[PDB]
Amino acid sequence: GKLRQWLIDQIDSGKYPGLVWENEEKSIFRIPWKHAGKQDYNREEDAALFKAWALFKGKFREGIDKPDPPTWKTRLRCALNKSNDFEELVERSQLDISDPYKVYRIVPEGA
Amino acid sequence: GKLRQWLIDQIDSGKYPGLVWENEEKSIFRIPWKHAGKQDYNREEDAALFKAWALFKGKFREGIDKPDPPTWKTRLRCALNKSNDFEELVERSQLDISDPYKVYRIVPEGA
DNA sequence: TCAACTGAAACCGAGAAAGC
DNA sequence: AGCTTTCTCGGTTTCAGTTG
Repeated sequence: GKLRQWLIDQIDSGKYPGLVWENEEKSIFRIPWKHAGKQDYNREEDAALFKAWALFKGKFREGIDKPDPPTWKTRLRCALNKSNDFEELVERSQLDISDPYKVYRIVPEGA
Repeated sequence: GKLRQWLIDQIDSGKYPGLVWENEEKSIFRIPWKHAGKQDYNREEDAALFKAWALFKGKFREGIDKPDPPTWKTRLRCALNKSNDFEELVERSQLDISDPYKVYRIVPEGA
């Protein structure tokens, strides 16, 4: 399973604005989640994390495949949904604000 | 897939005035479609089918959610649009009359 | 004026399928 | 094999834009 450490690395990297830890224990984080239809939407910035997952897993090849941010978003979402390593704290997510984000908890390796 | 048999059941039920079959083969039907801004509009009657779909899918809970007929209508419209089981006969729909309705064909499961 | 309405497209959870 | 990520499906939600 690559998702757990890859995502932890992405947050720890500080390369994705808004992809940040919410506590110092590094067990809860925010992941920017902007709807791709908004005017506010900028693919280069708002799709960067989804694309990186597609690039990292080889499901998209720069220069060869047509860019498809909607598909990229679905892949990371479904991976998070089915992952036993991550749990959305849905009551804490902020999808209705100008810079929307979902909140995820990282499950301890024992549960 | 729940919409096809659910809607057939609603028509067959006869509980929704104006929600009726257009032939005896039960392959074409009418769905009352009154604009919610009209004075003629009665929520309890004109939104009953839309509400029933929202209740059936758990998208509206009495005691939890505020009544919102426009959302109920949008939900059923978009589902009909996207479903391969139903096709609007737009030339037969009557949106310009005092009791407006849309006409739908039910596509055979073989197509 | 603005609530309701719209097609199109983006989005969604879940189970099957695919992949390690 | 058993685990993790992806594909498929049947709707749902949101978008800019229109309508009554």
